[PDB]
Amino acid sequence: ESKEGSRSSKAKLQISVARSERLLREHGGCSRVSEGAAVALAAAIEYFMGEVLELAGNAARDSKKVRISVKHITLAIQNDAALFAVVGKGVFSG
Amino acid sequence: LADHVSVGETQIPKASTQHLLRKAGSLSAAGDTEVPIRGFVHMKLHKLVQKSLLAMQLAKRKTIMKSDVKKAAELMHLPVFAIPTKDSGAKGSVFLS
Amino acid sequence: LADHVSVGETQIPKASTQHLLRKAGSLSAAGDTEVPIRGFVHMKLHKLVQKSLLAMQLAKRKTIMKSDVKKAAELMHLPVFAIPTKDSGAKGSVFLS
Amino acid sequence: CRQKGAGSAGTGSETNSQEVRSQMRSTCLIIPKERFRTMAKEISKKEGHDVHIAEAALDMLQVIVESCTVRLLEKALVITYSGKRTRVTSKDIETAFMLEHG
Amino acid sequence: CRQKGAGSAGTGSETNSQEVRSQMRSTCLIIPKERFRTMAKEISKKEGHDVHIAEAALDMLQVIVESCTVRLLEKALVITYSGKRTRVTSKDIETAFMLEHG
Amino acid sequence: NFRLGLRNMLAQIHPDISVQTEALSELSNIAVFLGKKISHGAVTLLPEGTKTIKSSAVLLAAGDLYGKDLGRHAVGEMTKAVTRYGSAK
DNA sequence: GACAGCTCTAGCACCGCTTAAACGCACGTACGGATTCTCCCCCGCGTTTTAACCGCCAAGGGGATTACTCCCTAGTCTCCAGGCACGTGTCAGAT
DNA sequence: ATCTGACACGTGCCTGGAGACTAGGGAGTAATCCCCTTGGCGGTTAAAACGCGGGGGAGAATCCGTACGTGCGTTTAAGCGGTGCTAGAGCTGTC
Repeated sequence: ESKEGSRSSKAKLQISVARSERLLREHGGCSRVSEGAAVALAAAIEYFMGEVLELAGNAARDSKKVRISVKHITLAIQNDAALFAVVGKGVFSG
Repeated sequence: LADHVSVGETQIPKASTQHLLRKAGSLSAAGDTEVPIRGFVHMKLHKLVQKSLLAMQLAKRKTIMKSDVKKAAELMHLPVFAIPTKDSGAKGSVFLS
Repeated sequence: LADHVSVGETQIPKASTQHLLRKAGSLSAAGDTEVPIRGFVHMKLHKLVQKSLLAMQLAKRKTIMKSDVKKAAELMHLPVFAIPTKDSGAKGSVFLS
Repeated sequence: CRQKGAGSAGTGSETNSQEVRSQMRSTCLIIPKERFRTMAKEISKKEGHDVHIAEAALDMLQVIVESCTVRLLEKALVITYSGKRTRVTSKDIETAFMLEHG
Repeated sequence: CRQKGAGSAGTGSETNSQEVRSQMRSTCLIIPKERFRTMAKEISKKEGHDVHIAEAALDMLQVIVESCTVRLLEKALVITYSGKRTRVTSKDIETAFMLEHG
Repeated sequence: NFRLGLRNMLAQIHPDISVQTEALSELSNIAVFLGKKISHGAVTLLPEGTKTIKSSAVLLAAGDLYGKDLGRHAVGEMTKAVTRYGSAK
């Protein structure tokens, strides 16, 4: 019961809950999606992209550059053994 | 790989085959390495086009768009984070040569 | 693999690790082969149980049945065709020892 | 191998060269059930106490494990023969596992 | 590499040792765009005659091929280094392909 | 896509660091594919009897995909976000 | 969803020109193959300890099953403002 | 030092995003039946671990032919760029 803001502002999340619910509901997995699953999915994406952005920013700062590029995002992934296992099968742009 | 190359078709140039080994960190390359390299690039493009063409046939189109390749990429259970938008080609992009 | 085996917990007997090699067709096995083989099975069992526990926990049960492991098996994109039934292990089966 | 019914190829301190020929003719699992049940309950006990394991779930857990373990050891044998060697060493299995996860 | 405004980071002719460090710093693809389009239309001619290929589709097709080829060769380098050799041969690449598909 | 959400996170963490436009599109495609893997994991872990996805389904799906230290810290952040949302409805 | 028709973004082609780049060739040096020798450790066989597995037993813990109750979420209507495209300044970074 | 053109910024808006009943279904809870799981005990006894000569595989050292790094020049074609054309995507409106 707080009408001053959106779903992301109510949960204090920067990832939009409405877009994360659209991914979950329109994935063709199930007929019904609860309200709590939408907030939980947005928080899971938000925490670990904060992990990637923290490692990419430190990698970019160590390279004396103020703009995060593709190579800085790539170099941050294999520098963390736990992060690399999630997206090891992904194509990191050549 | 071994016999996926056929005489009569355009193939990857020999110096481009050696540059693939340099990006993998290989310090020395054999002279017979150009044959499995040319086969594997030819095999992966044959696999990618074949999946993408039947994605085009079902949608009743005649041009392979970026959505048909993307659906062909996820059909092999291979996630692709390189999605070329209209802003591609800017500076040091991953889609350039 | 190398450090997935720990003292204090039960592991595969030494002779059964050599039997796993002979099923693969190896003729000669080194003396320090038991440690990686014990590590891989203990890793694969730890992977399978961890997926199976959460499937059981979410269904509010307390016993890991055949449906929980089946959801655990194909969650790792591994198709399994040896699904046991009530007639399993009859004369010579894929489930006997 | 030690259970009832059938599935055993050959016994009696059978030699190593004959063991490869015999093991391709059998169909039973080669890890004991009691040691596998003790192993399976021990992994669960570290994370959740008082977990019962079904008998049908035990058989299908063991079938997946050996099929992944034998598949790794077949890949380890290829690297051993690629190095012009006939003896599988510790480094060959580590290389075989590294080539698919890493 | 030959595309305008690309981060090639290579300066003309280089030695083999300097080519490894230069290629680890660049981000551009290393197959020319014209010959990749020629190959892309040629294979599609065997199934569907007169099929146009979009420029956006060509970039995504080339990126997938580059990442899959480099991943195979990094795996092919491991087999070469496991055999106490420093020269990647044709057998090493075919072994690396066979260890994942076959 | 998650372009604006991921840009606002970078301002909170590193106030003096910007992001390439091409890098932002790749980070957005990570977010979509991370959403797909968790949601597909949550559908798999559901029993055959149940048909809806609750918060407990996404919590256990994140634990399976994310190993060791990341998985334990995931559940703490997800639960704290749900309880904050459950009191400010 | 198939079909028809109008609109217009974009893919093909080509010519000029450039020019970075690929191919070929001669020189030379490092390296994998061949050979011999030696070490050491693993297969083969005998013995002994030990634990996996039969049958068969029993108690009982929790999986199915059914019935009741009620939490909430797809659906429909209404309202609104926030992110996205278009266009433009200007400074981060390559040279 | 000097571009430059890609990113940050300002504007229009309309379609995404949020708020308020509704009710019907699916989730949760509780009692009850009994199926299947744990524990184990006598005995087996086949398999597992242990120990001891003995030979074959791996490692080390030496030698060398030949296949690959490497300058150098010649040769071929990839790409800017601009142009123009038009095949064909996108969207609308039935039925």
